[PDB]
Amino acid sequence: TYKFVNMREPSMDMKSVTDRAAQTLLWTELVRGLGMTLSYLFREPATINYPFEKGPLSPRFRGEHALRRYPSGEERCIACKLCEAVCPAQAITIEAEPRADGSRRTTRYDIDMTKCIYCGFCQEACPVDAIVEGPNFEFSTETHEELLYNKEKLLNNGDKWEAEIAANIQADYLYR
Amino acid sequence: MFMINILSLIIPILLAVAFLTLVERKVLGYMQLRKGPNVVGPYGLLQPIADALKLFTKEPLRPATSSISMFIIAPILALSLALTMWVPLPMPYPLINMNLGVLFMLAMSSLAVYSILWSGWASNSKYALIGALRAVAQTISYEVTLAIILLSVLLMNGSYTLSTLITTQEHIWMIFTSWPLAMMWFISTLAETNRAPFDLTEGESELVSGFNVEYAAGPFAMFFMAEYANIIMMNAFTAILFLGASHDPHTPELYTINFVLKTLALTITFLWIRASYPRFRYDQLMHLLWKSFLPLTLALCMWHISLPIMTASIPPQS
Amino acid sequence: SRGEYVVAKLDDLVNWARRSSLWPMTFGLACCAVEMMHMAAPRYDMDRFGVVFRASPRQSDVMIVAGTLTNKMAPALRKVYDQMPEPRYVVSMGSCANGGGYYHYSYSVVRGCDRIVPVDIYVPGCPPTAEALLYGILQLQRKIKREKRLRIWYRR
Amino acid sequence: MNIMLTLLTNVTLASLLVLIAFWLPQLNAYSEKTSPYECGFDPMGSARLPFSMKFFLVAITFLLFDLEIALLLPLPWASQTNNLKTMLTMALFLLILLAASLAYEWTQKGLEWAE
Amino acid sequence: FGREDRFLNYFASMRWFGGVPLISLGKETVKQPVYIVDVSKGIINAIKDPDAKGKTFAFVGPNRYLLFDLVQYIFAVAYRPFLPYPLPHFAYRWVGRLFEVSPFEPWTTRDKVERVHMSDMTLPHLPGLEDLGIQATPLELKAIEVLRRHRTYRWLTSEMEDVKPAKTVNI
Amino acid sequence: HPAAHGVLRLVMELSGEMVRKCDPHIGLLHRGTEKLIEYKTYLQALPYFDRLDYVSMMCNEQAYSLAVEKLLNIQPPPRAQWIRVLFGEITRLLNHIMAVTTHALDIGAMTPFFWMFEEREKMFEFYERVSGARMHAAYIRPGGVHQDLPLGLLDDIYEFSKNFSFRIDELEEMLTNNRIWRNRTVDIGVVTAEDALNYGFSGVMLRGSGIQWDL
Amino acid sequence: MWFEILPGIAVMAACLFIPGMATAHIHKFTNGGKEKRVAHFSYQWNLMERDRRISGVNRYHVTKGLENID
Amino acid sequence: ELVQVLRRGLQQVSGHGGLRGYLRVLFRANDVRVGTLVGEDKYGNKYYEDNKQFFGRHRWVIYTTEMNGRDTFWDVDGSMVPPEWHRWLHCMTDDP
Ligand SMILES: CCCCCCCCCCCCCCCCC[C@@H](O)O[C@H](CO[C@H](O)CCCCCCCCCCCCCCC)COP(=O)(O)OCC[N+](C)(C)C
Ligand SMILES: CCCCCCCCCCCCCCCCC[C@@H](O)O[C@H](CO[C@H](O)CCCCCCCCCCCCCCC)COP(=O)(O)OCC[N+](C)(C)C
Ligand SMILES: CCCCCCCC/C=C\CCCCCCCC(=O)O[C@H](COC(=O)CCCCCCC/C=C/CCCCCCCC)COP(=O)(O)OCCN
Ligand SMILES: COC1=C(OC)C(=O)C(CC=C(C)C)=C(C)C1=O
Ligand SMILES: COC1=C(OC)C(=O)C(CC=C(C)C)=C(C)C1=O
Ligand code: SF4
Ligand code: SF4
Ligand code: SF4
Repeated sequence: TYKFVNMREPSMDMKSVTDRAAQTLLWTELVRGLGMTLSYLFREPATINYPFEKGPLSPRFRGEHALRRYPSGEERCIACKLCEAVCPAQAITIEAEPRADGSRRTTRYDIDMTKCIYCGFCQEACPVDAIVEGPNFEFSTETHEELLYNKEKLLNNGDKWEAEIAANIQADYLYR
Repeated sequence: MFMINILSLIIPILLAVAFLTLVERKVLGYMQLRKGPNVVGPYGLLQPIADALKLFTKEPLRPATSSISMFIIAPILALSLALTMWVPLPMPYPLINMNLGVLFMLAMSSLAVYSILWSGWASNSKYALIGALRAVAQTISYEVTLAIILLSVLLMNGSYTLSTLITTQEHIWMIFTSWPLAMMWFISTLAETNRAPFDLTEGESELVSGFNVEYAAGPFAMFFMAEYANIIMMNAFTAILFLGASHDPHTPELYTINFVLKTLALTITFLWIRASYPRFRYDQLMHLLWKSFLPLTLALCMWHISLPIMTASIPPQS
Repeated sequence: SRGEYVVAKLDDLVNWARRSSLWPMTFGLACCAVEMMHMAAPRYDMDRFGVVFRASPRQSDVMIVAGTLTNKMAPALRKVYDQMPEPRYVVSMGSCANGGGYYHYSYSVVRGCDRIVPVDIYVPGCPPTAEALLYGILQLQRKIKREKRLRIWYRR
Repeated sequence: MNIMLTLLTNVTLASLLVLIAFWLPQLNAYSEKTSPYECGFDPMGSARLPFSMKFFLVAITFLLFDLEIALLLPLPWASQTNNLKTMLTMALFLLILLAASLAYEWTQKGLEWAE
Repeated sequence: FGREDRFLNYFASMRWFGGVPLISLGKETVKQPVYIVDVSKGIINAIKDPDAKGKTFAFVGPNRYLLFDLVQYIFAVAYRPFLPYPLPHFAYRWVGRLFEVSPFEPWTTRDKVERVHMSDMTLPHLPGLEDLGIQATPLELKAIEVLRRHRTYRWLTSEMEDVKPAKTVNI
Repeated sequence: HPAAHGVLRLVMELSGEMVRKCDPHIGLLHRGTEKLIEYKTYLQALPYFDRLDYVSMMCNEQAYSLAVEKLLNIQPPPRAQWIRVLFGEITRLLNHIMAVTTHALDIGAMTPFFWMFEEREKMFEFYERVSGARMHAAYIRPGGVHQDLPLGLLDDIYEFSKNFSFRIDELEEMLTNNRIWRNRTVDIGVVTAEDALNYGFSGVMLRGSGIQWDL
Repeated sequence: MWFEILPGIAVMAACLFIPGMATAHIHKFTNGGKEKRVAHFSYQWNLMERDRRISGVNRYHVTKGLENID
Repeated sequence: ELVQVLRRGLQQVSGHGGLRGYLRVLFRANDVRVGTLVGEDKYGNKYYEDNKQFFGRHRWVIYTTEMNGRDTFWDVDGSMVPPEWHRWLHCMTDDP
């Protein structure tokens, strides 16, 4: 099923011919375009007052990464390296060894944020919800080296944003 | 005392140009569902000052391949000519009273094109050259018909003196007698000031910055000021020529207020037109001005020569 | 001292004028330029901050590297950076311009635009949201508020 | 005298603006910065090479049509003569001749640009 | 001498005035300029050389030039008209003093005039660039990269082997 | 160049302003995507298709997912396919807004761009609510879709759709009957049906010449 | 909004008011307060010159009425 | 109905505590709308809502003048919002 976009034929009577002559000589369609711009002039604009007003986001939004803890304070990450395996940009570097108490924990957990594509695959792959993309998106830096995160930076981000990260997870885990 | 008058003319015009930049930005923003400048200063009232201070504290570049003398002369000519074209305008009294004011505006405006011509040539770059030849073509398009329209309109004034236009329209606006000529004159002034839809010389989508692409900082700023002063001046000329304010010799302030309101309305119409339309192709502008405007202008010139004689309505002051 | 006060006030005035009138080049490379356009769109209206795109490098103050920089493109980017009159600023937008991103290990991609030009601000994301780019622009403004050119000249 | 003073004042103000623009800011000129702009790549030829004019015929016609403007400008004063029948015949004769020249060039494809 | 140098560039700047004022017409001054990259490489090599602990080096170019010939060559490479005229030492010193009052970087100083018209010492008892593995670059191979910026548009494309190297007072 | 639509070195041969030859130089955005894909798993290669055509992301995801599903001999569930077609049509609207408004901007009409990019912003909000990312969601996957819709998304999609036609009408009032627009567009870049077929054209580039084809 | 565009328009209007009012006031101040004379033709210039000669203060604006003819 | 708009403007002036507060909120935030106070941070940020505005302008924050160590009378940024108010302010939840 198809339709034509430009397959019409104008009328050839005196009335319509004079109508088209008046359109040519008196600029009616140009007046209509001016009228549309004038109409837009008197509407309320769509601009928000950033940074005092913010754009709407959702609980699924993918932001700056963080490492999470159990309610007791023990880390969730167990150095399974699934996030490192699945990362499409090879942005995660991990080293691990038995902790002094025998726990399976990391000694290196680095994310190159200038390599990351922010796809969120790492948090899907994680089996204990240790690595997440948190809601923060305002973390521009003045140097390149400030965007190469190590384990201390990610743990600090987790401790800093947990109050919001946990609420965001509570709102979406039933879709996961 | 005369130098005080020159300064009282030229400084407020520059301030009006500076704030016309902001007014244009805000009008375009609100016609585009946004706001425009509203941060630096209450309602963007300090934005023009910031723009000027940023431009005049920025490094000016002299191109390696460019002719330096013409490269520097062109913006000086532009700004000085834009300032000079204001002195014969009666508001209701002119700064310089001439017998032939209209011919003075014609000559000075036709001299103003050499600013673009020489800046584009002296830049010695390809986009600047293309802008300059577009300027040549645009002048060839609009000049003859502009002059004939002026003659046809002034055939009811009786002279070329700008102040006589006030007494000619003492009872009725001249737009009720020559509205087709008013329409053609309005389009001609849009083309003469390189304004959309006839902003061919800059050609932003097509030619990057066009004729002034090489220019930066303070020299660049002078070109912008000259163009906007020309906008305001041409709209003031149109208001005087077609919408004549009534002048009380014991209260010129009323005339000044009314005339300023009319020219502001015409300038806002210029901004509206820019916000509303796409750009012409520069051969299409020449075809419009030579195949549609020119024959009608010749016919209307014949009509406006004949009409005062037929009706015994010839103006005074041979 | 009187001279210190005068140079401090003049530095404040010049810095305010520079940061309130920031004209970026009309220049984009890849995906990130779509978010740049959305930052120019009505909802965010970068023009309301005094930020106006200008096509010519001679009339631009900031370069936003928005997209992947390839080896074929690097000389052109460097060339249009050199033709910007000073003072000039560079903002690196997106993972690709920051350090290569998804194409960091390719044979034809520059691993970060900061190998070619000096960078003032790095905006993370793939792509960063228009709000994040606005945050980075305002951060660059705050950085311009902090420079001491006339005070350092006076201290010489 | 007044117009000469006005011209001098305007030219002086523009010149002073140029002088301030060139002597106030800090200049850092080097060869790459001052090279010609062609969208980031070096130009092939020179900008001083011949640039074809496709509307050359219309430009010559502009020279002739411009001089008929000088013939028509004194018309406001010519309307004050006693023999209005001779003057009106001559004003229309000139304008008809000018319309005939436009009609001739139009029909001979003189207004079309060269390809 | 180099792209950002105050040597070759300094001479080029003098053309705006008209003539080039030289003390004794530059016929009693001998210069041995050295390329910037040679100096930087020599410093880098002295860092990596274990024998250069307490040594003292003299980095000089391969050729010695009279000041008149050096300035004539500089003006020839930039394709500018060369107008040398002799200025007495006191007059030049007076001129230098006037320029010095600039609160910004002075165009010239009394000290600059003194050092410009002073012959370069010969210290054959000190080790040089060649003792760090560096073959010094002559001015005739690197002058164009500094002086092409000082040409007009008419001479911008002229090649390096066109400007006929100057005479060196060697040995 | 503002009208270069990104990174294009179009070397042009001109007599006056007439064009004698166009020589498009490309590769200024060649990132070596196909080799990189050769170094990843099928799930890992999926985000590359977002960044191929960054104005139509989910459509590229759908094409790649259909190819992988065909090679796997599996079938997505019906709800996944309905979601895929819904978001493919939303993506088509996004792409057509971009194309038309930027074409008008090149030609010199700036206002419709601003009018329509607000609708683009709302559709970006739909993208983010379904996937967490405004433009490179990576939602459509070879087995279906990554996640189900949130509980109130269909209502907002309906609210957007019941009003989008008036925005289209305003754009049309600005452009369709304008004589300047018609002067700049009518009889420009005419291509015959046979030449379009031979040169390998597709989509609107075929349909504008009368060819009745649509996949 | 649209009424926030108004302050810029008001500033422009105030700027554009200045030339006309300043010219009118300066004309009045330098011509005895009575609207500076216009001389488009030689006859008006001759009248102005005659006025200047009989004023006695070398200024055309000062006017001698019936009290100057005894 | 013009008088209604003018009176609305005068009550906007009055609702910011007078001319001083009106000018402070006009020069700090470039906005003089009056909303309903939702709560206050321990850092000094205040939060307002006005459901009659369209989506995106119905919530906002007036930033504090002094955070940990720096004077933020003029220099403010979105990163001064704590995570809980961050979640409320970006409309990721309905509950403050
Ligand atoms: C005579 C002609 C030549 C000289 C022309 C001079 C033009 C007049 C100068 C204009 C003065 C106005 C500039 C000051 C307005 C700034 C307003 C205020 O906000 O500035 C604050 C403080 O301002 C600066 O600290 C100091 C600015 C002024 C410096 C001292 C004034 C010097 C005047 C001297 C004039 C003499 C000129 C030289 C003559 C040769 C910083 O806030 P800001 O970051 O913006 O906004 C944050 C954005 N928010 C609000 C949305 C969150
Ligand atoms: C709006 C239009 C009207 C406004 C009215 C004012 C117009 C002002 C005039 C236009 C010039 C404004 C520029 C202001 C900056 C100064 C520029 C120059 O004159 O200063 C130096 C001039 O000095 C010279 O270099 C040498 C010093 C003085 C030369 C000696 C000549 C003999 C004079 C006698 C001095 C003895 C004491 C003086 C008191 C009696 C040049 O230094 P230079 O680095 O190159 O140029 C860059 C300037 N930077 C550093 C700010 C970026
Ligand atoms: C009783 C005796 C009376 C004698 C007769 C008097 C009545 C005569 C009635 C006819 C007068 C008509 C005058 C109109 C002049 C131009 C008409 C025209 O045809 O021009 C258009 C072109 O005109 C335009 O389109 C304008 C282009 C630029 C548009 C820019 C924005 C539009 C302007 C907005 C409103 C302007 C208001 C003007 C007056 C302002 C106040 C001074 C032709 O172009 P095409 O349609 O492509 O066809 C030509 C080849 N077939
Ligand atoms: C209207 O002003 C603007 C431009 O100038 C024509 C642009 O180029 C752009 C960039 C988009 C084009 C296609 C380069 C934007 C976003 C814009 O707002
Ligand atoms: C969608 O197509 C694109 C353009 O046309 C609208 C662009 O202008 C640009 C870049 C230029 C502007 C300044 C965004 C890019 C990267 C692009 O992808
Ligand atoms: S979001 Fe994607 S690219 Fe970034 S670290 Fe996680 S898996 Fe790697
Ligand atoms: S963050 Fe999660 S997926 Fe990655 S190593 Fe730790 S437990 Fe495994
Ligand atoms: S960083 Fe991501 S969004 Fe930006 S250009 Fe690269 S792939 Fe595209």
